[PDB]
Amino acid sequence: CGIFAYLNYHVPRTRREILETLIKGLQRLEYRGYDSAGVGFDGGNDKDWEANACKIQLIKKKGKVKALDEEVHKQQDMDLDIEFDVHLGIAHTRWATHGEPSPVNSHPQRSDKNNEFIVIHNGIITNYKDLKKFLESKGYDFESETDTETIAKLVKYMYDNRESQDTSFTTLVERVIQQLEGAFALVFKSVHFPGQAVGTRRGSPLLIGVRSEHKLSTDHIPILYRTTCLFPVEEKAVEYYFASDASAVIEHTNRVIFLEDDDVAAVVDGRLSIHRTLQMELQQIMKGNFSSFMQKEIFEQPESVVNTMRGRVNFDDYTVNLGGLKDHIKEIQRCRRLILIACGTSYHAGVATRQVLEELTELPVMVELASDFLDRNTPVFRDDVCFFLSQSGETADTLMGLRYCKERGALTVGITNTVGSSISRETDCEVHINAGPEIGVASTKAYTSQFVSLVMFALMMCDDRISMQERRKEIMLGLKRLPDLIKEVLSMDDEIQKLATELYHQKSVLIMGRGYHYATCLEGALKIKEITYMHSEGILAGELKHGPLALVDKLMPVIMIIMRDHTYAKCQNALQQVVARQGRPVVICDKEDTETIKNTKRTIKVPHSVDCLQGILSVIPLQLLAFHLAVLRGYDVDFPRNLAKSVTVE
Amino acid sequence: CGIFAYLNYHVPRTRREILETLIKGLQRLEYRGYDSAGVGFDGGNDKDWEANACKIQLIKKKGKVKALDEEVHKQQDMDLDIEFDVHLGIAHTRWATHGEPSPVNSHPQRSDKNNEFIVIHNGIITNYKDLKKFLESKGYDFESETDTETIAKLVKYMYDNRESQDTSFTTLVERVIQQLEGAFALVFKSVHFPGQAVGTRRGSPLLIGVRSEHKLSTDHIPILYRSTTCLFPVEEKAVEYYFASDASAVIEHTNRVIFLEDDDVAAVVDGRLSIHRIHPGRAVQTLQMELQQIMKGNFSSFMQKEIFEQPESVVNTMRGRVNFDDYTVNLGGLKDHIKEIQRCRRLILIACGTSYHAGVATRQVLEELTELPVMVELASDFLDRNTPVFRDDVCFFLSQSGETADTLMGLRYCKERGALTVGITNTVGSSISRETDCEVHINAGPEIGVASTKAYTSQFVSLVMFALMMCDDRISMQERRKEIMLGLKRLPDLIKEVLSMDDEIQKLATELYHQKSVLIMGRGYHYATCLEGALKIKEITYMHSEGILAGELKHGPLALVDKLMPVIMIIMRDHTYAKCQNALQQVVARQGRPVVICDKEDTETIKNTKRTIKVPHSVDCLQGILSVIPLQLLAFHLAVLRGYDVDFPRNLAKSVTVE
Ligand SMILES: O=C[C@H](O)[C@@H](O)[C@H](O)[C@H](O)COP(=O)(O)O
Ligand SMILES: O=C[C@H](O)[C@@H](O)[C@H](O)[C@H](O)COP(=O)(O)O
Ligand SMILES: N[C@@H](CCC(=O)O)C(=O)O
Repeated sequence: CGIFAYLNYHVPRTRREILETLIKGLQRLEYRGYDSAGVGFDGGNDKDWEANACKIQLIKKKGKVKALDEEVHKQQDMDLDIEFDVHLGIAHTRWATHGEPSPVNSHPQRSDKNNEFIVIHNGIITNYKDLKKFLESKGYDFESETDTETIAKLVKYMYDNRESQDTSFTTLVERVIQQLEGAFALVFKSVHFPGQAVGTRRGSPLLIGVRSEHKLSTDHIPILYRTTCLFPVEEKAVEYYFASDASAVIEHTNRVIFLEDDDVAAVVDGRLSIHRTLQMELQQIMKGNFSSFMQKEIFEQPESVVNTMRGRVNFDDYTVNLGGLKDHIKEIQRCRRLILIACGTSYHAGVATRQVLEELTELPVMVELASDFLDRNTPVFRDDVCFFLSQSGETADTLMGLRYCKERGALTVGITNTVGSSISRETDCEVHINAGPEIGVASTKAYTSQFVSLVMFALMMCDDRISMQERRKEIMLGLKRLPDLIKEVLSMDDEIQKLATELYHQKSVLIMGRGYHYATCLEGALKIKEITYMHSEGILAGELKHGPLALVDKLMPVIMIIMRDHTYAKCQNALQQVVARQGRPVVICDKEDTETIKNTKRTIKVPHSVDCLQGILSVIPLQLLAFHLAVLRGYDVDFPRNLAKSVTVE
Repeated sequence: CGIFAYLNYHVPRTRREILETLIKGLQRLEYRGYDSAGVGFDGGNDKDWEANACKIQLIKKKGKVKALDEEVHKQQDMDLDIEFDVHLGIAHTRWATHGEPSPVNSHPQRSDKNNEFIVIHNGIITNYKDLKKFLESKGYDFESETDTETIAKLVKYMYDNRESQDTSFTTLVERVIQQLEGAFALVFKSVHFPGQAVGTRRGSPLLIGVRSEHKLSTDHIPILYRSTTCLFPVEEKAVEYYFASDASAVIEHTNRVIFLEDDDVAAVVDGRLSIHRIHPGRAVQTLQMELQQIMKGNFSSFMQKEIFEQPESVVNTMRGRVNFDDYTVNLGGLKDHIKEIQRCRRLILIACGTSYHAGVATRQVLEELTELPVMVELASDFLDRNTPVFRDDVCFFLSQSGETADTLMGLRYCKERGALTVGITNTVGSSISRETDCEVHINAGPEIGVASTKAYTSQFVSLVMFALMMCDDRISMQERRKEIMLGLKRLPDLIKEVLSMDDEIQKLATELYHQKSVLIMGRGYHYATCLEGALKIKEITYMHSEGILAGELKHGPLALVDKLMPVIMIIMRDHTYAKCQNALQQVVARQGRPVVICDKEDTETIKNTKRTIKVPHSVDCLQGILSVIPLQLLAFHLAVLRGYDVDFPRNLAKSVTVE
């Protein structure tokens, strides 16, 4: 889901400049939800913009944002030339996880057939059914099945029973949130409060951008309780940008005000009051010269790996320092167990580093899927160190596992790629993988950056063990050489594309690996599932003989991973078993693995690295393969079907 | 792959009776798989059996045992009526490793063209290359491409180079095994030791059955190192011995067996059984196994039998352990260790395949009732990572066979680090049941089918019973324990209720008959049900079935759902019900039309879902047993519809080395 609104106060914008700003704001947020979209602006065709704020127009349509961009245009009733000196427009892209992604279920919702109050909502109201029966008995009719409509039909109920003729828009919103349960990030608009916007949040992101050629009256808005507002000093020119993400606002200004839970922001008379510089460059959210975000993010891994280690890894003296842990590493080493909790590819990053964490810490290491971790009420203890891997820092199950472990007194550590996220804030300490914004739905650099981050932690946990000095040096030299080796893998892009032309027509593919490459075959199978829609499955190589090997014949595509580590011989037995079953597999192996290369037709030869880093090099070909397969099948790699990025609700 | 030898000592048997006994023995060993079989016995047609001892006859053939039985009676020079007061016959089914299947590569392997020594072998001699070069340099010509022939040629080399004319058959074999490297189970026969047998093993099962109408000298054979120290009938000579690599070949003649251990050399000399080794001893123990337990009966396949007899195998697993009169649990196998176990700080379950799924299926209740960390590891990955293990860990090893290599090596790994080891096995005398500090035999009866059906559900019940032991002193858990135990009391009848829906499963099998993939989705107690169901359909049906954790759909796998991909969802009445419904709304929202396995009374889902398999409600931590059975049957029926032999093992090892 995504939220974006544009409030231009005494900065004249025509109706086309606003609609093109609402759509352009949703395009920056489309990667969070692309099942439907909508916009809410002022209607009417009066040359005097003042006589139009009493008419709200809603243009909602099913599909991505490009389906709404064309629905907004070529309309016969909306004159796009009216100049508005003061105007508020709200927009929203929706991730329809339930029901149909129809225009009636898309946002902004409405409170009646005349649009007196329209709201855009990100989250879930855990008591909308009770609010739907109370509002229906008073005389309100419902049109949609979404839980957002109960917020629109309720802000009007507080307006129809107010005590004074001029109850501020904040008071109406404050009474609403008091009746809403669960999480929500809202942005209201009403004809009765022209140009006024109200932004409240609870368990969901919501910031407010500001731009103005004049000086701002302060840089610390004081929270109020039922010399106070943020506004231009001498003049009135100001532009606000409500949004649930920082990408929809960086293009216009890098000055935002990250709200907090229960903070009811409100723009009145062009002044921002709360009741109760961004460190990002636009180039980071631009595809550049690549045709897709995913392809850029795969080919930027040489850089993102370097950024993850910047200011943390010194190769002249072989020292590792994660500043985020400087005030806890001592207490972390007196703990007795590591628990890694995450979902999806973040969980695979844990599987990919579990062995080296066990090796260098000598502690038990338990890697848990967040959803199952919660279902079982897993035992947690005060001397447990619990890591929570989340590219977004907002994943529902991972965040709930965090609060679960905090309640039991465990030491909590956040491995995130989003500063200010829930997981990064609520953990005792934090490590920011610093991989840059990830716009593609599939995690590519986030995986390898989480990988490297956990290896760097492992290197801190053994920096006082004489017997492990050489092992640490081996690994750090591998990290020094890792960016260049990633480039070597990317230079085989064309070779991967050719092998993809031999598989795009297949329905299934088994990816097999063990040891350090169990995670590789799991993550590779998830990528091929997510963007290619082929039935790809990861199979632990050691488990073939126990049943799954029966599925292999000359028709079943197979990809195997055979690297030069301590499992090489065992991986050769699995390969011999596959061949005996008439399998003709593609083997990802080391360049110097002459034996494997001679006896196998299709081989992807990757350069050798340290055994505990090879997983980074062996997964990249499967990222590229998934990409090429998706292209061959006519799919879009930046907008896979049936889901979006970051699972923040239930 | 299968060994069987029958030694009748002063128990008269005709040649026909001996050969019928050997053939019958191999028939109990076919269920594993094989490519060739053979027998070795005394030739010659002299009416006096004493003179026929210097003529060993061999009949080996590539094919099934039935073809061998036809070749036995199809011998024009052989008289089947000669009566032998003393005779040793050996038989073998082969699973070719070194050398292609053929008569020459079949066992018994001989030491020369006159059959002075013959040997049947299960396993692989790793150093068969070096040994072959040595014996060839001494003047021994080989005729087969098997590693086994080196054993036959080597024992003759020891005989030819013996120091005294009366060196014992044992001493020769001792010198042979001292040069062998690898795994083996061996039975020797020779004209120079008429009527004598020598059996030895290293890393491969070998047992000895005994029968006599006369009292035996002992039930504990003492080991002899290099009249009161061997096993024999006391007042008379008559006795029968049965060497075998699987008790299934012995149980119809006797239930008194001796399980040999690595490097034991058991010898029968003058009808007396001794056990040599370069007060320790081997016990004569009684097996509770019955011939009926390894027969199909009225069922058309072992897979069908073992699925439909699960009401009975569940009861056997609980027999003598769960008291439904005062609701108590007692696992006698743990009596001398339960106190140390409760002072430990972590449970680790280590297994492969379906045994591993049994750990996943009971992890939550073990966590709930023990309140200890519970870690469930795949044995192969457990070894690759060198997982940290400590002296206060309790490590469980789940293995129907008790011989799985990675699980066994995980056991030895954990023993080296001082952990308390517990075996959950279905095979008396197996490696894991022995080497563990204690065990809990699951008592499900033998599993003859290729896939694990009753073994899974009996392991499931066994770990629940252990969980109930670990909390029998907690006041706050008395209610929960009673609930679980009333569920176990009602479980056999609920399994029958599920088996009565077999017709509903067949209908689903015809709907998936033509399908290439199917996603099986579940969470919580039914995560394991997904993994186990998907493995069964992979193993038995050969279609791409995959178990997906329902909570992980939104993180990528949901992209496979459309109007074409078959989906099976498991939704039960437990604390994860609302979350399972949400996963169902996500699947449907993406044009998915899934089959839902749910509770009988879940009226909401039954109306909103077209096809639903409606299983009866049980305790939440027991539902996995009921909801997996429809998936067992589904795999079975799909296979039948597609013309597959469900009792045929398609999983073959690496190719045969031809050299
Ligand atoms: O390709 C991976 C997907 O993007 C998805 O599997 C993702 O990894 C999880 O949803 C966890 O995301 P977070 O790291 O933000 O928690
Ligand atoms: O369908 C299950 C198969 O029979 C297989 O998965 C089995 O579970 C193990 O591979 C063998 O291990 P154990 O003999 O130790 O159980
Ligand atoms: N390795 C021996 C015996 C194999 C077996 O049957 O266990 C052979 O190939 O003949």
